[PDB]
Amino acid sequence: FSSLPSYAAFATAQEAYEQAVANGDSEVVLKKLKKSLNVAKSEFDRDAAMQRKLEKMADQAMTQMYKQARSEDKRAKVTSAMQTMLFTMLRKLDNDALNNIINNARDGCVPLNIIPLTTAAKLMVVIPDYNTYKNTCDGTTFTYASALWEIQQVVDADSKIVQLSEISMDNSPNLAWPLIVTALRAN
Amino acid sequence: FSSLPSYAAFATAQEAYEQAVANGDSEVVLKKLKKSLNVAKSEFDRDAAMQRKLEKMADQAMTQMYKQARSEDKRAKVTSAMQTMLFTMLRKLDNDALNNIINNARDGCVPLNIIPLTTAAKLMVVIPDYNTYKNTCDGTTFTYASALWEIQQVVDADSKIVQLSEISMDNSPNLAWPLIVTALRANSAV
Amino acid sequence: SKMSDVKCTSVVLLSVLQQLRVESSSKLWAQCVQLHNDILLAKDTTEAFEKMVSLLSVLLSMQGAVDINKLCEEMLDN
Amino acid sequence: NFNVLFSTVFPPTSFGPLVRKIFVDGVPFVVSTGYHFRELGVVHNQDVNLHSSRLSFKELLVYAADPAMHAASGNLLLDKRTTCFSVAALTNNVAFQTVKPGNF
RNA sequence: GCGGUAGUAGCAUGCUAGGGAGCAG
RNA sequence: UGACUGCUCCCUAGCAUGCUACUACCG
Repeated sequence: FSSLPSYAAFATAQEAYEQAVANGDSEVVLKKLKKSLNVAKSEFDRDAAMQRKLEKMADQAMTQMYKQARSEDKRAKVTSAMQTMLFTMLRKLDNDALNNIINNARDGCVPLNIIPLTTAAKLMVVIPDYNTYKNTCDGTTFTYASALWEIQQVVDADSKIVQLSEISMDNSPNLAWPLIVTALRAN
Repeated sequence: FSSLPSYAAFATAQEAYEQAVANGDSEVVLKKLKKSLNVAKSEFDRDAAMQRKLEKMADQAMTQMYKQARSEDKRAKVTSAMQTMLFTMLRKLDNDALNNIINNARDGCVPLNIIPLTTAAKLMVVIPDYNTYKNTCDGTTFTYASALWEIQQVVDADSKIVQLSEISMDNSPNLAWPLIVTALRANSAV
Repeated sequence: SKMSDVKCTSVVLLSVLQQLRVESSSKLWAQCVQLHNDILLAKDTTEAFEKMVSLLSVLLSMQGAVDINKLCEEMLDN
Repeated sequence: NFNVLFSTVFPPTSFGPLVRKIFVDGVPFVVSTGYHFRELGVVHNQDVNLHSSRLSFKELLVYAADPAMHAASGNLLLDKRTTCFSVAALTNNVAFQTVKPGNF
């Protein structure tokens, strides 16, 4: 704390008294010098701690306000944060069935109900283009979620039944394409 | 802190004493200066301390009385709210059936569990599944508590209207099953 | 380490599903809660994975909900 | 000990608070002025006034905590989810409450 | 020459009051 | 929508006590 007038006064008094004492002198001069020195020393010493307490208190207050602002900010982006985190962990898991269904949904082939686990029960998906049908459906079997399923019904956007033999490269582009395959889980 | 009653005397004595010191007079005037200034500062000390104590005492008293006033205001508003709630719920007592069953008592006292059982106008039934449904409220009118009730509305756990034509054995697994049935007292109260 | 990862992922997935107002459909919410509670009690790491597939199918079969493709182009899921 | 054994014969709708009608500035109320315990028998209140002027704060507090008015100003309820005795429903809807998962 | 008293500053000790959090039945 | 107890840690404010220090009064 060397930026206060009290420090300047105390330093000048210290220098004057020290020089006078080192020069050598009587008792009355020493007494007068110390009576004029100690008041300035106390004046300096009070502020020397008051300033420190003020500075640390200000630092703590700024810390607390930063923490409050950050918490208020954080509690307002939870949906996006959670979605990003979930997909990061889904990457890190690295499973074949999960990767299969995520890529299928990313290209457009999403399911319509909860995927069953038993050797029975119906599953319905939507196939929006011929390329997805070429990749997944070949023959009369269906490969989805690293499993095997058996096609039993095909329905178009007009809800008319389409037989499996109908679908072909050039024979397809005269149809309502968002097909709906309903299959059951092969053993 | 600058216009205290003793401030004038203290400052005037200090100024006069320091002028005498600056006059370069003998040591007796210096001793008188020192004594007078010492006693002046000593008397200024308590005048500067007691006032500061008193101000803080007064501030504490003001704060306490303000919070007391706020507490009284809150009490008044909660009293008004409770009175309003009681007088609002009073207006649905059906004061003819209640009077009819009160007068039959031999001294005016009746169990509380039989007041809704004999004077209520509406009945609500919660049904877990279809097997329980077909044994309790099958059809459009059923009997319970020695009275006849007729159905008025049926909703599901999601609070959406459900028609009785689709509450069947085949269509049972397609409903949010905690069904709620509402009926009215027939021939009696509503 | 392959089991705690799937349990944490299931917790995050259930939180994401709850954020999308799924509990406004009692049957779907009951099924999701059952699956989530069953995953956390698993002991072997095959049943947990099939239940995880079943639970993720619920989120995937909601068209508007989220953007699978944007959330896959942010140096995220492949 | 004897009351516990003997109370299993009598109907279960005759137990609980006993209510009656009192008048406050000419309007009728319904308040509880006793109890019928399965163990302690019949108990009657000692300070009950039928006709009274406008009531104070503690009387409001006492009358707002009694289940008598709430039960008497509600609908009948028959709940088949549980086997415990049911009294009344305070609203026209049934509330379903869920529990959310944790944060990671 | 020693002690007493009156303010002022720093430090330590135990309570009361307010706020935030953790565990257990 | 958030019960009754018990224990512990952290931060601030006040009170009481003690230690040291600086001036001043008194003998």
